Order: sequence, then structure tokens, then C-alpha cells
Amino acid sequence: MNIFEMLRIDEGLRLKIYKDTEGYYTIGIGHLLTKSPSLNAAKSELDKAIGRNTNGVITKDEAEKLFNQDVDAAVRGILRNAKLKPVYDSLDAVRRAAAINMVFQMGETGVAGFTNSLRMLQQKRWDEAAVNLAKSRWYNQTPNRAKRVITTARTGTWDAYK
Ligand SMILES: [Cl-]
Ligand SMILES: [Cl-]
Repeated sequence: MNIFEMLRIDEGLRLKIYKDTEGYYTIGIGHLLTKSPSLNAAKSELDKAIGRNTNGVITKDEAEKLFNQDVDAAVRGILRNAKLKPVYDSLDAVRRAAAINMVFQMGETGVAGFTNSLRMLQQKRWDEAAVNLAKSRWYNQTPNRAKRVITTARTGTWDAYK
């Protein structure tokens, strides 16, 4: 298991513009296109992202390209973030995959927020970070995926994904 296969499971793959859980226009593997209510602002964002006139439809390859750029951007957002980096640097490789999952889904600003959990993760207080992470909108909105990420953080194993 790795961060790519982990996220591919959690986000699925979709070759046509679609709406995410929050109602936002998305495509491929969890690639947010826009928060605007326009299928047209979205077809616009999509085209600019792909470099061609897609008509709201992309291939596996294009989707994978987006995916790769987004995992890359999550990692880099973590490493640049003064709040995130040290927590991240302190973790093992499995747990790191979890942090990355969180960032890809909710953005660096969101996670950077989770102050208390961050502190407990760093202190390697596993059970408690898991309890605190659950007290969030995130968990309440997408509980099964959140449970998977949270077990990954708690345990340091890929159990939840096998
Ligand atoms: Cl992009
Ligand atoms: Cl879910």
C-alpha cells in the first residue's frame, strides 16, 4: 500500500465532471475544479488544468496526471507549512501517508487548523489524537473515509485499507 493507492481508494476515479460530497465540481481522482455553482466555470477550470478543450471529459491518463500533481502539491504544502512540517517530520511512513491524505482532502489551511490533534500526534499520543480527530465536521461529513484515515494515524498500519 502507498499514498497513491490509498487515495485512489478513498476518492475513486471519475472521467467526467462530477460533484463531490460538498457539492463542488470535481473530476478524475478527487481533483477539485471549483466551488462555483457553474458547470461552466468548471468546464473552464478543467480546460485550463488539462491544456485542451475537453468538454468536461478527460482520459485515465489526464486524470492520473492531475492526481500526480496533486499528491506532489500536498507533500510540498506540508513541507512549507510551519505548523505542519514538524508534526510530519516526527511521524513514521504509514502515519505520514495519513497526514498527506488529510491535506489532499481538506487543504493545508484546514488541517493546519486541527491544532490540538497536531500536538497529540507529535507527542505520539495515538489513542487520544484519534479521539480528538473524530470531533470534527470532517468526520461527521465523511465518516467512513475519516475512520480509515484516523485508524491509519492511530495504528501506523494499513489495516483499514486491506
Ligand atoms: Cl491544476
Ligand atoms: Cl465517507
